[PDB]
Amino acid sequence: GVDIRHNKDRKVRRKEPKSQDIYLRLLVKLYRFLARRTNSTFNQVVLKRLFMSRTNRPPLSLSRMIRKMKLPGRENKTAVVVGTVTDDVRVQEVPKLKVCALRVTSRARSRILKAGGKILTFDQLALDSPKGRGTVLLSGPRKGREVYRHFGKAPGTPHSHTKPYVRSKGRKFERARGRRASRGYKN
Amino acid sequence: WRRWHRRVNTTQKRYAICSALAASALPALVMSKGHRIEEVPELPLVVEDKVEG
Amino acid sequence: PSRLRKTRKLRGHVSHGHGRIGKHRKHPGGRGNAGGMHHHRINFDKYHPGYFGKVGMRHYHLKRNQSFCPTVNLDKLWTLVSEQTRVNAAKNKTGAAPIIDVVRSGYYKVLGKGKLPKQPVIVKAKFFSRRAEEKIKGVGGACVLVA
Amino acid sequence: AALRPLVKPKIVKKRTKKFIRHQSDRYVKIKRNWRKPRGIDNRVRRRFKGQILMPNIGYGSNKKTKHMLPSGFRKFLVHNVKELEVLLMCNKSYCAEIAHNVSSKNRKAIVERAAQLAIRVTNPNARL
Amino acid sequence: ACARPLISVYSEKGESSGKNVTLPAVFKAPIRPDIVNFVHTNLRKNNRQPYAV
Amino acid sequence: VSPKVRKVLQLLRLRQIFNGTFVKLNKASINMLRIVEPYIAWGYPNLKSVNELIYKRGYGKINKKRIALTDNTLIARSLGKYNIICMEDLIHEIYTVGKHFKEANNFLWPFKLSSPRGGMKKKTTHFVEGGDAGNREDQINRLIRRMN
Amino acid sequence: SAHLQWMVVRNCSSFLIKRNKQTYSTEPNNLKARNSFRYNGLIHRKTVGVEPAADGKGVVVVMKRRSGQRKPATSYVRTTINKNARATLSSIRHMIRKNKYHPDLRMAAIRRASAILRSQKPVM
Amino acid sequence: WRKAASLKSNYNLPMHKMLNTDLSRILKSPEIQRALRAPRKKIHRRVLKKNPL
RNA sequence: CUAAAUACCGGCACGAGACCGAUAGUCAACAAGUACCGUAAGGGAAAGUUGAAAAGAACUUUGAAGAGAGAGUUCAAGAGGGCGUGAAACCGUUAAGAGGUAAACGGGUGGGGUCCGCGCAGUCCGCCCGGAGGAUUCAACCCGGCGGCGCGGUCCGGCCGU
RNA sequence: AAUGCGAGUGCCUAGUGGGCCACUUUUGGUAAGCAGAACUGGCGCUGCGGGAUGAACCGAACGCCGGGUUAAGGCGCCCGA
RNA sequence: CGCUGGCAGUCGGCAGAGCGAGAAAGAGAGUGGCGCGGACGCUACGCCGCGACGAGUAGGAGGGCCGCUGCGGUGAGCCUUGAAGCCUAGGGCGCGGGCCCGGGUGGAGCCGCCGCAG
Ligand SMILES: [Mg+2]
Ligand SMILES: [Mg+2]
Ligand SMILES: [Mg+2]
Ligand SMILES: [Mg+2]
Ligand SMILES: [Mg+2]
Ligand SMILES: [Mg+2]
Ligand SMILES: [Mg+2]
Ligand SMILES: [Mg+2]
Ligand SMILES: [Mg+2]
Ligand SMILES: [Mg+2]
Ligand SMILES: [Mg+2]
Ligand SMILES: [Mg+2]
Ligand SMILES: [Mg+2]
Ligand SMILES: [Mg+2]
Ligand SMILES: [Mg+2]
Ligand SMILES: [Mg+2]
Ligand SMILES: [Mg+2]
Ligand SMILES: [Mg+2]
Ligand SMILES: [Mg+2]
Ligand SMILES: [Mg+2]
Ligand SMILES: [Mg+2]
Ligand SMILES: [Mg+2]
Ligand SMILES: [Mg+2]
Ligand SMILES: [Mg+2]
Ligand SMILES: [Mg+2]
Ligand SMILES: [Mg+2]
Ligand SMILES: [Mg+2]
Ligand SMILES: [Mg+2]
Ligand SMILES: [Mg+2]
Ligand SMILES: [Mg+2]
Ligand SMILES: [Mg+2]
Repeated sequence: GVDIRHNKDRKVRRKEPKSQDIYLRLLVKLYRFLARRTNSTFNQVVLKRLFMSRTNRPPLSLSRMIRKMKLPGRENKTAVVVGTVTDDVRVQEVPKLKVCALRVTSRARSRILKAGGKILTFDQLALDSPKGRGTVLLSGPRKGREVYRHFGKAPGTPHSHTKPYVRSKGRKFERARGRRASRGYKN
Repeated sequence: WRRWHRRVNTTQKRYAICSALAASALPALVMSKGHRIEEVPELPLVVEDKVEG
Repeated sequence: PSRLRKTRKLRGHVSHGHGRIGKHRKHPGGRGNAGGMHHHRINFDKYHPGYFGKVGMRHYHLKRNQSFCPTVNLDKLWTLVSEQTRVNAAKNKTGAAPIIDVVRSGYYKVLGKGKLPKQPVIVKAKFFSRRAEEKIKGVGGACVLVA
Repeated sequence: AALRPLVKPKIVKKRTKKFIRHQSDRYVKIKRNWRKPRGIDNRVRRRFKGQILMPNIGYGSNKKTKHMLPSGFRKFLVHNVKELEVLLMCNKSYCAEIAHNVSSKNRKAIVERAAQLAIRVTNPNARL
Repeated sequence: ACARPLISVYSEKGESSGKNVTLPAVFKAPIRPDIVNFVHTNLRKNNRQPYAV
Repeated sequence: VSPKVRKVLQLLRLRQIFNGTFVKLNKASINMLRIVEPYIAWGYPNLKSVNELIYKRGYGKINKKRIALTDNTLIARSLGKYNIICMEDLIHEIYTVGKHFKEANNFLWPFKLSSPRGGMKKKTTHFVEGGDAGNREDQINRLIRRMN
Repeated sequence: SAHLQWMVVRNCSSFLIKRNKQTYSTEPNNLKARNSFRYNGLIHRKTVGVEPAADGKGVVVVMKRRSGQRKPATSYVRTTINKNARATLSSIRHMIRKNKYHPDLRMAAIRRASAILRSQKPVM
Repeated sequence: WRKAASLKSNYNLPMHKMLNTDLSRILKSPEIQRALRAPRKKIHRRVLKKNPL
C-alpha cells in the first residue's frame, strides 16, 4: 500500500446550485455551456457565483454601484451583478447605467430607468456580450452581515473587539467583571 | 400544543397564485396534470356571462 | 419532517451517536447556568466577560416612554418629504426653502452624518446636534426648534 | 420460436450465494436478512478468517449486464394492456412481467397483445 | 414574455362569439413549482385538527 | 516508519514498496539517502538499465495523470521547451545528468516495479552484511533485471 | 418555452412511470415512449407522432401546426397511410426531411412505423 | 408590469429572472455561435501499452 | 349595587378529525369500576369476529358415555356453537437423506433429489440474385383538400410591445 | 541552494479527557506480567502471512477476482516446499 | 475522488460532415498587380472519456427505484374470471437494505409515481 492521507481528497466546493428554482437552473445551463465553450474566464466566474448561497452573494447598494462605476477608464461598460441591486436612498443624482443583475428591486429599477439606463438579465447579457467584454464584475460586501461581528478571537481575551451574544444590552448585561478595572480585571 | 399551523408570507402566497395561474394557460402543463383537454378550443377557456345565470 | 432527521439514520447503532465510554447521562455538569463561578468559569470568562457583579445606579420606576427620542441622520433628511418637494426647490429661482418637519415623520433629534445636497432647507426638530446644525448652516439653512 | 434479445453478452456474477446474517443459524428470531454487525468484539465485522463475509461494494455487478435476466432481457412490470405500447419501442432489450394481482381474463388479453407486438412475456402461461 | 395575445370568448353552444379579451399579464408570470409546493404544503397544514392521547 | 524518514521517503517519491526513482547525486542527496538507508536499496544504474526502465516502465506525469509513454508527442508536449522531444532525449537527459534533469525526472512517474524474481537476500540488513539495504554500487543492475 | 415547461414536467408529470430501474412516458405523441427533452410530445412547437390506425390496417402520422399553440383542438393535423411497407417509409421520411419538420426524429418515426406494420401482420 | 394592482393595496407582478427562456434559440444564435471554440467531440480511449522491448 | 367582552378535562345535547384499531385507543368496544384481593383506607383485570341466511348436522351403525363412521346443509365444515384468516416456538406421522470427535457455520467442489426451461434437431432481420406464381399496381401527368417554409430583397391587412 | 508538493482562509461541530505494550534513555524498589517519566512506533480502532497456540513480536496493512513474483518465515511426516 | 474534463455541432440538395496535435493566434471576407439518401445519441439532476485510490471502534456526513402507517395530487391503476394476509424442495433481480413473478391457502379490499406528515 501507499502512505498517502485521504483527509483532503474530497474538495468541498459547489458543483451546482442547491436551489431548485428552474429559472436559475436554466441560466446555470446557459453559462455552463458558455464557460466550457469559450476561453473567457468571466463566464467561469459568473457560473461559479450562480452556484453560491444567498449569504455568498450579498446585495449591492446603488451608491456603491455609482462609486465603483465612476472610476476612470470604465465608462460605457456593463456592471454585472450576481446578487441583487438594491436601492440606496441617501444619494440624489443617478447617472445612466447599463445593468445586468439577477434581481433589481422595484425602487432601484425606477431610479435607473428614470436616469435613462438599461437593466438586463443574464440571458440578455449572454446574447449581448457572450464573452462578457466591456463588463465590470461587482459584488456586495461579504462581511457586511451582522454575523461577522461575533466572529474572530473570543470576547474576554486581550485585544479582541468581538461582539458577545447577549439577550439584551444595558447597564447590567455583561459589563462588570471582565470589563472593569474596578471589578476584577479588564482584558 | 404541537405547532399544527404554519404562516406564509403574503407576497409568496400571491406569487404562488400567479405561478399557478400562469401555468394553467400552457398546453403541456395541463396535459401533464392529466386533464382531458385534447378537444378544448382554447386553453384560456373563457365563456360568456350568461353561464352565471 | 422527522424523515429528514438524524434519528432515522441512527437505527442499528448502539449508542445512538452519544458514545460508548461517556454515556448520554442526564445532567453531567449541572442544570442550566450551574457552576459559572466554579467549573464553567473558563467558558463564562472566555465568552461572557462581565457577567458577574454590579455596575451603576438603580432606577426604580423606569418607564421607557420618557426617554423616547428617535433620531434621523441628515443623509435621510430628504427622504421624509416627497420627490417633487425636492426637485421644485432645485428648479426654483426665488430662493424659497422647503420645510421638513421631522416630528411629523416621527423623529425628535436630528444628527448629522451624511452629506446634504447644495440647496436650502428649513428643518423643524425637537433637538439638534452641533454638527447637524453646522452642516445645515453651511449648505445655507434654518434649524427651527419645536416643543 | 423464442424471442431473442438484441445482444446476449456473457453474464459474470462475482457471487451467487446470499449474504446471510451472522448467527441467523442458531436462532429463529434472527432472520436471514442482512444486518451489519456492530459489536465491540464481533468476529464477523473484524473480518476474521473463515467467517461470514460482508456485502462490500466490490461485489457489484457489471453495469452492462446489471438487472438483466438469464434470457438476456431486462424486466418491466405490466398491469394492463396500455403499458405494452410503452415497451414496443424497447422491444429487443426489455420484456414484460404481468403483475400478480391482474386477473386471468385481462392476463389473456395482455399476452395476446404482447404476441402481436413481439414483446416477450416472462410468465405467459401464468394463471389460465 | 411581453406579447399578450387576444383570447376569444366562447358562447355556451361551444362556438366562438364576437368578443375578444386581451390576455392578462398574470399568465406571463414566472412558473415556480418549488414555491407553489412550499406554499401548498405549508398552507395545507392550517386546516388540520389537533390530536393527542 | 519514523517521521523524519517518512518525510524523506515522500520527497524521494517512494511512497510504496518496490517503487524506484532516479536521483542525481550531491551532498544534499547523499545526506538524505543516509537517513533513508535501511529502508532503500540504491545504486548506480547501467545505460541498459535506464533503457529497460524507461522503455518498459516509463510513465509520464501529464496534467497530474499517470500516462503511458506510447508516443513521442506525449514527451514533446510537456518537455519540448527543454528540447526533450522523444524517448531517446529522455533517456539521454536521465543517463547523462543534464541541465533539465529535474524537469525530466519529475515528468516521469515513480517506477512501479514488481517483486524481485529469484528472491531477496535479507531485507532487514545492509548489503555489506549480506543483505539488501543501503548502497549496492555496481550491483543495482542485478536487482533491476530481476525486478523489472 | 419548451425548456421551461420541461423543467416542470421532467419529474412530476402524470405520464411518467418510474419502476424496475427504468423510466418511460405514456404521452400521446412520445415516439419511443421515453422521458426525455428531445422525445417529449407536448412541450415542443413541432411534434411528430406515429400511431396505428383506428381499424386494423394503416399508420396514422400526426403533426402539430405552428399557428394554434394554445388551441389544442385544431393544433394537430392527422393523415392516414394505408399503403405497402416501403412507400410509407419513403413518405414519412419525405414529410420530415423535405419539410424540415423537427428533423432529428426521422429515424425514430421510421422505426415506429415499421413496428406498427409488423404488429399489423398476421401472427405465427 | 407597468400598472399596479387596483384592488390590492400595493402589489405588482413579480419580476422575471430570465426574460428569454428558450435557451435552444439562445444557443444556436449567430451572436453566441461565432464566439466559441471548435467542439472536441473525438473520443480518446486508453491505449494498451505494448512493450517496445 | 352593576350587564358585556373573559374562563370551563364536571353535566345535557351535538358536529368533526393527515389520531388509535382489541398487548393499540379511556381501566373498561364484551353482564367494567364488573369478577377477584385486602379488616380497612384502597387495589383492580382478562375477555371482539360461524355463516349471506341456523339453513346449528334429521336418519343408520359401534360404544355405558364422552367420542367416532356413514349420510345430510352450505359456495365453503379445508366455516361444526371461544367456530373468519390460522404464522412462529413445540409435537405426532409420512417421505427423502445422513449419523463414533455435541450441534451449527465460511470457502470450494461432488453426489442424490424436487421442480423449471412447457427443452430434445435448434436464432432471425435487412439488401441483392435465381425460380415458380398472384394483384386491379409503379413512375410521370390532371383535379381537389391539408401541412411546412418564405430575405414575397421591402406583397396586402391585422395584433402586441418590461 | 537541493528535493518534493496546488495552497490560503472562515464558520459550525460530535466523540474523547480510565489507557496499555515495545527498542533506546531513565526514577523508586531486592525484584515484579511492580510503580512513575522522555522519544518514536504500535495495540486500543486491525484484518492477513509467520512465531505450534497468542492484543503489542517479524513481515505487511485490507474493494471482488485470474495469472505471475516475493517479504518474514520455512522445505523428514503431520504440512505446501 | 480528481481532471472545478468532454458533448447544445443531430450545424444535411437553404448539405458538405473536422478539431490528439510538440511550438500564442482565422479550414475569415471582400480590395489592387442522374439517383431525393446519411446507425445510436441529449431522463443536460443526462450521457461519455482519462488517471489515481479503497482498513476501521467512538463519531460525523451523504445516497437509498430500501422498508412501515396516514394525507394532498396522479396512474381512464389492480380486484369475487379473486384484494389484504399466510405457506412454499418453484423462477429470478439487486453488493445490500429488500423486491418482482409461479403454485397453494383465503374471501374483500389494495398498490405504483410526485410531494406531505410521523
Ligand atoms: Mg490498496
Ligand atoms: Mg481512511
Ligand atoms: Mg475529510
Ligand atoms: Mg459507528
Ligand atoms: Mg451504552
Ligand atoms: Mg453525537
Ligand atoms: Mg459526557
Ligand atoms: Mg443531554
Ligand atoms: Mg472551589
Ligand atoms: Mg475490541
Ligand atoms: Mg520461481
Ligand atoms: Mg525492525
Ligand atoms: Mg360587587
Ligand atoms: Mg369541519
Ligand atoms: Mg385494552
Ligand atoms: Mg388481532
Ligand atoms: Mg379469532
Ligand atoms: Mg373457504
Ligand atoms: Mg373459513
Ligand atoms: Mg366477512
Ligand atoms: Mg379457524
Ligand atoms: Mg427415516
Ligand atoms: Mg471516563
Ligand atoms: Mg508502567
Ligand atoms: Mg489509527
Ligand atoms: Mg497490526
Ligand atoms: Mg513459540
Ligand atoms: Mg495472488
Ligand atoms: Mg512448519
Ligand atoms: Mg473504508
Ligand atoms: Mg421454510
